Amino acid sequence: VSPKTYKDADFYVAPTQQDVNYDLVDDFGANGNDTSDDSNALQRAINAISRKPNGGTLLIPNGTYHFLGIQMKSNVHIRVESDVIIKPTWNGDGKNHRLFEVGVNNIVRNFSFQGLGNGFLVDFKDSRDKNLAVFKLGDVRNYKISNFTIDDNKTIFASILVDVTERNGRLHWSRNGIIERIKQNNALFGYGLIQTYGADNILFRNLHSEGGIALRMETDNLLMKNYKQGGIRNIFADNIRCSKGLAAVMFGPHFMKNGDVQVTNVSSVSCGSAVRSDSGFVELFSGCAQTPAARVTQKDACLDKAKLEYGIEPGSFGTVKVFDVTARFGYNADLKQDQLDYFSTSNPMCKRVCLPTKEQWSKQGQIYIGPSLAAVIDTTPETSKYDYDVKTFNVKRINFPVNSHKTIDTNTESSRVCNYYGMSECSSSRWER
Ligand SMILES: [Ca+2]
Ligand SMILES: [Ca+2]
Ligand SMILES: [Ca+2]
Ligand SMILES: [Cl-]
Ligand code: NA
Ligand code: NA
Ligand code: NA
Repeated sequence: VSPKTYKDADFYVAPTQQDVNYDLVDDFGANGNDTSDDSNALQRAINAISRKPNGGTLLIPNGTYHFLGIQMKSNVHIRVESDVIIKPTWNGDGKNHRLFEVGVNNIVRNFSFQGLGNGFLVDFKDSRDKNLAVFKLGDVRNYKISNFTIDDNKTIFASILVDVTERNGRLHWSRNGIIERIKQNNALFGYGLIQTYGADNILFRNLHSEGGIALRMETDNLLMKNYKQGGIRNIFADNIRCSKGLAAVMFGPHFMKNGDVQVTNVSSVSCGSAVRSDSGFVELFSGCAQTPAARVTQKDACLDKAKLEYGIEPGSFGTVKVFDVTARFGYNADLKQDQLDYFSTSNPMCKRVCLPTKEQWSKQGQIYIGPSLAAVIDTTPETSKYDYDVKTFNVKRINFPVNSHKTIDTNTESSRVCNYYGMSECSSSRWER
């Protein structure tokens, strides 16, 4: 097969006329030379621009700014100078925080946030806040988020949450947008750059995450389960990359029935795999039940009962095709404990696999650092009425050791060769990167 084509205008349409062009510092008094909060200045700028019928552009000039909980609005187009550094303003309330919210508490249409030149920096390195996301998207359409680097510090939450929001008794989420040219450094394994919950017609392009997963299409927001609304459809991705992480692209529908997704040009360097697909599954709340929340065993006799009794069923994806996948072998990939047994073929002595210390990660066993395992991991139940397929084309591996796996699936044999809790401890340098 040949990938479907598209043009940027199929996702985002830029304004052709605007009413104003403001500067955050000169027009709204923000200060990029101190360490004080600039949120109000930015919010006033956004509000002022959105009040104009044809909106306008806001320039965030070179300097260091502190923002938190900014509410984006319609017809606001933010451009950021190339030497800008954006840091999260300290908030000790202990709640989940985001630098920018788009359509979470309102309706946003025609919005863009783009770095000029080679992009700017969002820096979390000096933040005492571990619950940080850069963008949380909700009811927003016709948008573009582009060009910046995120210096993470293994914070909780993916940097860009393509989420759902509740309003008037139902869920709302984004449609028609482009999220591109973003690099994330030092992400926590359980997160990464993008996590998608609800989305329609979004283009993800030139995204790279060091650690975790770059494009995590793991649709598991509880709200979507309760409302039976959400999921992603007609998603396009191009040039998605992973380094020292789990995977560049991952599919994990959980309980949600998602639509079509096309991905082209996926590359990984020292990641668990380049592409990873997890089986959809069902969970019951208080050989059909797993060790408990209680996940339902992957058996069509038990699942047929699940759909009958609870009406729920394992999530899935529609037509999914991933073209041009390249996985380059490395020794610093993020690995899950249930993947370690796959070293039985190429690494029987489990060499180069480290277990992070309690200081590095309290829940020992949730993450390991070691050699890449494959180009593609697909744990979807091939022999099941409840299954979806992620078709891969032109998959290639580089520098993998002899007898390593290319594609790990449900038929792949494995055996325990690693000492789960007694293996070598990860050095600080290796964990901290
Ligand atoms: Ca300031
Ligand atoms: Ca720059
Ligand atoms: Ca399958
Ligand atoms: Cl997340
Ligand atoms: Na001005
Ligand atoms: Na300037
Ligand atoms: Na985060």
